[PDB]
Amino acid sequence: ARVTVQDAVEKIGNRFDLVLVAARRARQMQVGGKDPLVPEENDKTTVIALREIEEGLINNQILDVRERQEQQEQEAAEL
Amino acid sequence: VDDKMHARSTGSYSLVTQQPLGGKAQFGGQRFGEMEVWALEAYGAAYTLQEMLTVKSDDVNGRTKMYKNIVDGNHQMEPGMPESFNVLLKEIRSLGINIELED
Amino acid sequence: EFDAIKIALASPDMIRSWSFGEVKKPETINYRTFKPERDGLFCARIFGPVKDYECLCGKYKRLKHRGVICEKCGVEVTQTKVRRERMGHIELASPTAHIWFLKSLPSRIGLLLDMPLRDIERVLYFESYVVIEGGMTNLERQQILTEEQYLDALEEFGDEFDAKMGAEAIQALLKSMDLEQECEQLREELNETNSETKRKKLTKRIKLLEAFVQSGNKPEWMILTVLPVLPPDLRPLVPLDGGRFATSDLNDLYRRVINRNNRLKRLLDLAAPDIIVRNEKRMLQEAVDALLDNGRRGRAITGSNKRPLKSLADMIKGKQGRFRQNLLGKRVDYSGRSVITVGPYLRLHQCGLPKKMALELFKPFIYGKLELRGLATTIKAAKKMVEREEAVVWDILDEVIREHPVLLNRAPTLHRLGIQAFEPVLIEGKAIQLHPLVCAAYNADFDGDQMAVHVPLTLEAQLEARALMMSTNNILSPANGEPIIVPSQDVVLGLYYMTRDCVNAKGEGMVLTGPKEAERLYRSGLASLHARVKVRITEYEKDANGELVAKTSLKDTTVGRAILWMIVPKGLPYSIVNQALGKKAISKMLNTCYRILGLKPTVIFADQIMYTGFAYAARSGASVGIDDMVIPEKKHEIISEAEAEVAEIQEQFQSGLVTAGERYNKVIDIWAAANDRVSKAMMDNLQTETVINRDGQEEKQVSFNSIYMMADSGARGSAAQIRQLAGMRGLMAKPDGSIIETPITANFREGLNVLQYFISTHGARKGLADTALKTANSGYLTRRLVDVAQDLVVTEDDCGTHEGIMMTPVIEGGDVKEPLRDRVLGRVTAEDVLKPGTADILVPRNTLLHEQWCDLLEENSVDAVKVRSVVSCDTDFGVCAHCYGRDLARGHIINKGEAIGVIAAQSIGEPGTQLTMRSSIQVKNKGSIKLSNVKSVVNSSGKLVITSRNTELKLIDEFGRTKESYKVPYGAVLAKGDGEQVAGGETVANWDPHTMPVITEVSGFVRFTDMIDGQTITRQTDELTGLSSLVVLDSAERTAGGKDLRPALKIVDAQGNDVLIPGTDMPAQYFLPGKAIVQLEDGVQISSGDTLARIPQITGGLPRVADLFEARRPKEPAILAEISGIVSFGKETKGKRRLVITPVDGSDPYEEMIPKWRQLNVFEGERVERGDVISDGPEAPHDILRLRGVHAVTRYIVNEVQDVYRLQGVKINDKHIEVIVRQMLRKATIVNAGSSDFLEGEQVEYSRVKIANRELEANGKVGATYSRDLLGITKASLATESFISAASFQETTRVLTEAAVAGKRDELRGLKENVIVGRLIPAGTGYAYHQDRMRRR
RNA sequence: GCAGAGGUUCUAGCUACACCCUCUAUAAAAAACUAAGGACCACACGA
DNA sequence: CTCTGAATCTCTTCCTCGTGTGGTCAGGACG
DNA sequence: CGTCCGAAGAGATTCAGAG
Ligand SMILES: NCc1c[nH]c2nc(N)[nH]c(=O)c12
Ligand SMILES: [Mg+2]
Repeated sequence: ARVTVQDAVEKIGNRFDLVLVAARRARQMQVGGKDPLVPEENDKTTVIALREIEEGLINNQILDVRERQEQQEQEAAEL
Repeated sequence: VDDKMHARSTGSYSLVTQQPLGGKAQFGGQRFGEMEVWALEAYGAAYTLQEMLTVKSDDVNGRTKMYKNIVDGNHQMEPGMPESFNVLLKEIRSLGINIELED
Repeated sequence: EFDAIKIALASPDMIRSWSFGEVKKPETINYRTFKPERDGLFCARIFGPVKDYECLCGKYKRLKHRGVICEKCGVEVTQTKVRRERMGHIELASPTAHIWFLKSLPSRIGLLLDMPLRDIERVLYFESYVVIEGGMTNLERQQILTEEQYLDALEEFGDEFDAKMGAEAIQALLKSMDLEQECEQLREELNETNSETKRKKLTKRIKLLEAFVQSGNKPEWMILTVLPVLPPDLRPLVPLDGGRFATSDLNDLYRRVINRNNRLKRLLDLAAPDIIVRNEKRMLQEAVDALLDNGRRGRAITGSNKRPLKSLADMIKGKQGRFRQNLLGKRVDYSGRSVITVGPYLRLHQCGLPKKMALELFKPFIYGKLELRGLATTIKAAKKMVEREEAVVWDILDEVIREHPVLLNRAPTLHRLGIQAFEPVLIEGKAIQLHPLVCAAYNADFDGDQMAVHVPLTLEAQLEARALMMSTNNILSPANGEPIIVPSQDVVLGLYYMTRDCVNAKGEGMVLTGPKEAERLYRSGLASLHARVKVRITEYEKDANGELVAKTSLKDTTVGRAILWMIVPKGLPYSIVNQALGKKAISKMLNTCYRILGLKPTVIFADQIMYTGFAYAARSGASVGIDDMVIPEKKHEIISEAEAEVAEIQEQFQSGLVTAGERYNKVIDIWAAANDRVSKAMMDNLQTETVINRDGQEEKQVSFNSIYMMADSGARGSAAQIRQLAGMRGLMAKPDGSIIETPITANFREGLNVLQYFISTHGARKGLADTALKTANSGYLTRRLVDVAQDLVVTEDDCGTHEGIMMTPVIEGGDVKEPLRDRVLGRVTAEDVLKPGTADILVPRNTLLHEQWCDLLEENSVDAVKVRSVVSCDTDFGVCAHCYGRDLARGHIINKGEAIGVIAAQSIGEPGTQLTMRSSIQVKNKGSIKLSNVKSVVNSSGKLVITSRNTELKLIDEFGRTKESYKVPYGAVLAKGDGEQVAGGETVANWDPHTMPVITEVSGFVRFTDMIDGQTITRQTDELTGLSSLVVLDSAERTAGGKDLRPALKIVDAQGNDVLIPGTDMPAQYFLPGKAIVQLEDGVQISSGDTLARIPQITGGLPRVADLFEARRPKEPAILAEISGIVSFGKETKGKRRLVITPVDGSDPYEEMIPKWRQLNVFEGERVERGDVISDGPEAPHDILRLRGVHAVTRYIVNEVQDVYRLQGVKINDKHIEVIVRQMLRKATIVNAGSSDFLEGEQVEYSRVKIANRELEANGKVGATYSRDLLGITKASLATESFISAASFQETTRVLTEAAVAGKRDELRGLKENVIVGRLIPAGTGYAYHQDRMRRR
């Protein structure tokens, strides 16, 4: 569990931006069927998203690339 | 502590559609007043402030929706427009001042 | 959805469009039927069905009938929300004026008609006739005519004379009025008019008329032909008070208005007598007046339990008013209150939450988790399971409580720290537990304090809470870069007991392997906590950036300090723990930990500190006892000596040697001295009293007395409280403010006498009442500061503005009140900071000053640093991120989008509770004395006497810094030369403040030019001098003939040839004011620089801060010279002392109507610069801004506010005041229109005029000239462009009327009206959304 | 309510945002679906 | 001699939340 | 059975005596 977000603010400088990027990843993790890249240590989706930012697995640019890749995958599914 | 302890998840609302009636006797929620609003305002809190203002206080659709979303397991907030603001609009319009939300 | 909110005056056709029906009948409903009346105030046909999807007849029900109006009911079936959605209107038989436009501060309808208001309410309330369209008659169309005069005019003139009464008469007048013709007429009149008061009135009228011209509004629309009626859900009148189902409210006012309208209609139909018709029209007009605004009429409709009936405007405005009542603050779901409990076992990030409270707060989350688990097949089953409270429900609660942060809010949220999120932990007790360290941050106690607990719901909300709201994030207070989680009461005492030294204790002199061995010895009890031992300490040094270098050394420290060293992380040095570790010490320790290590190590360190402190305080067994209190043995002797002295003074008073006032002063002085001696003796017998045998001779050591431990450690209670406890309480002032002659000589340990207790209770009750009004005024000031500074967010990373305020340590001469290190910390430099050594750039042009940079400046002793300020940045509707500097709470440059304005408003407002509502130049240490702006001429003795009154004596030490700075007045004797080292403790200047000597330019004899003894200013014997003196008489003092001649002291040779003042052809003549003592007679020589004549000679609390922020004009503002020039008297104080100031290059002389009584600080013939003080008094901030730059007034107001705060011991960074200043001067008056669209006689936002100036500069057009205008926080908030934001602050009526008349359109974009709208605010996490929305345009 | 009609239940339950099922003239076989009227004023107390 | 600054006369606010107690109109016949 | 019957601070408002 992340009780301190200081490492995540190092990864995203704005800190307020860190809430927004984490929210998009967390929404993808909960409402969408998206696997948590970070291992889940009995953690809620919001904490997993913060952990992913601290890991560097997820960043605002990385989330955008993954969303674009999903859009391309949808076109492949359309065939 | 028995008298002073109080809480509500959902409960009866007033005519102004402020969902918490207020007070312990009625099943009412604590007033998130101007000082509290400025406190969250000084913080970077915007999403929490928006949620508390709209979906937790006065939204005929949002309060019903949010409940369905939470019981569905997803925490998505529909902003909508506070009912108290529509009350203000209709009251000022009744006073004789044309107040309207132009696009 | 919508992009902008538009407000404008509504037309009658527009009202008809909103309405779905006309309310003909007054009674709202038939109570027995509980059914809306067909034409009643509540009508199903007019507004909507009372029961959703049910017709009044009931023929049409639910679906398949939805949307279809059954003829018999007459009501369309629709959702019941349509009741509040659909509005109605009431036809008015007589058009009736809108009171808001009728009665206001500038009287909109009166201003349009150029008519006095009194005439307006006379004609509206049918007291006289306005003669509209006089025509061939002598009377003009706008005049007002008396009733009997109206009849006389009827006799004189018939069809041509058409005087009329009532609101419809005023409506006809406005219809006859033409906007554009009167606009050009007003412009021509303004061009012709040369009276600035008449010009001001004409400008007001032309602004109003132009507002009507541009906006789609008609003057006749002000009179309401049709009056809209509120929807019925909004005024339900459904209280169901035990079947009564009735209450007195706005519905009664609507009933009264409808009744009056029906009576007037039937009277008109019946052709009632004209007097009765006009009386009925008066009644209807008064009813509508009270309905729109009760109390504007001056008579309040009453009958609701004999209390004033609330009007629609009253619901609209004030704390009772909905915008303050609900829109600004909305009650929230998922919220609860309970009393507070300590529970130290909790970590800092987490808190204690009652099991039962959590089940109610997280009930929807519990229902969802149960459904996902499948334990509850349906949501109704889940509801039943929660009521059952089975073990499964409690396990589900644990899962939801695990990572959903809960906001904890103190009842008065003065600062952002008041609401901090925490990770909830289930507890058996029914009381919320708050982690002890953060209790100080909340300013809350455990005296039954109650915290509201709210549960954020969304993933955005939870992430926002964990990222920012959580207590671990807010280590440092936003106001000052200091830890706000500083340990407060018990842990500090425990550490102080731990981190203490004893001369002799068991285990002393031992050698210990490490802190672990120290802990093991202490638990074994072989060595006490506070015995000194020689133990090695392995301290890691962060000298290598990011690398820890281990150093192990033997250090002579106490066992307790060794034990605490385990708690400290590796990075911190061991020197910090080696001290006593009181409260300031532990605060510095936490600050150093945050600065050197990361925030997470700091959080762990703070939690470990709290745990260790509590444990070792409990093990310590600190206890307060009567024997613990020490009463000095010298106290009774000192009191007896003081009483003997008092008796001696009483004998002197009886002998008549000393007056009553002097005797009272002497008694106060001797009692104060006795109190000080008692306090000193008590300290001597308390702080070091213990004498302990030390392996040999007994050795005095710092005393371990528990009360002294509490006082010295700073845990709770200062030395003053202890002095009141064990020493004599001392002089207690009676409630007015005067000190009682007899103090309280009895300490709290001894029994207090009844009279002593009464005297004490005087001040106690005074303090309690003053604290209550402190809280009230602090709340008001905080609200005003928030409202004025709400619309401030960081919008640009770097403006690049080279301009900035000059930052220097403030020195009053006694000491350096504010070191430069604290003031410029976390502030980005305005320019490159060169070394005192020339051409050596120590600090670059734009660099944020962290601790390293501030220390580096200190080593090179850079006394003055010019730094960026929020006023300096050129961003419009925003502030430069670099200009604001450090966040002051997260220890780095402010992040983009954070709302600094609300932060600063809360930071300033919060200490207001603590704030109390109610010569010889001594040099401290050797240094170079420096004089600036000094005009001094050596006297006969050669000592320097200075004509300039703006000169200051700032001493510069060897490092180049200004150690001390002093001020010397007109004609101030200077003992020591300028620019040379002066020994510490000597008197640099020795002027007499009472006298005002005037120096002599040229050595010679005086001559009587207009100073002739015979006319006036005759010689008056001076007993003290022993020589008669030709004192100059003041204008009232002298005769009329003396007033005409202005004295001028000519200096001549022995023969009589006039000796000219150096550098000027005119002879040296000194213009002597009244009461100036001219000791030397005619033909008496005066040496150069000698005195030719001698002229004999504020709130400190929250009201002072309120005055400073309001920029209120002082009672006797100090006059400042508009431009550099020569001074002279236009008048001999005739009516008003007239002063001419004309420059040599500037032909136009500034003219001032100086009051006669006010002393003239400037010499009458003196030549002064711009902004120089002319009359002694408090400087007016408006004048300061007009004369000096914005930077200078900023420094002035910041210095004054800080000095008020510095007195109370609370520290606030200057940027917090600076942003409030920037909001205060947001509005800027335009000096000249130039090529700009704005008229020169207008006031617009400085941001908008700046943008217009940039636009005009970009192309080939003349730039606009603007004068910065200081506005009070109340005025600045009221004058904001966002009319919703202004209406939120205060005075909703005037703001709404001004917006409606001008047709103002708020484009949202303000931090507050977004709160009212409820959408995303442009705060930190909403700034991205707002900028994306703006670019989507 | 596939449209019309009826509906187990777990108040009431084709709209409140609603939703689903079976059936062919009218009710009866079945599980999954969802939040309620509170106005004003005084007194007192607690922060 | 017609407007000075000055005296005067209304207008608006005067924390911020709890918790308990209470008391309450319009407007009665009337065909 | 509807149905009518203080305090304080500040901005207008005079107003006015004076250059
Ligand atoms: N609200 C619809 C309704 C009433 N009764 C019901 N019975 C069942 N089985 N299903 C339903 O959907 C309904
Ligand atoms: Mg308390």
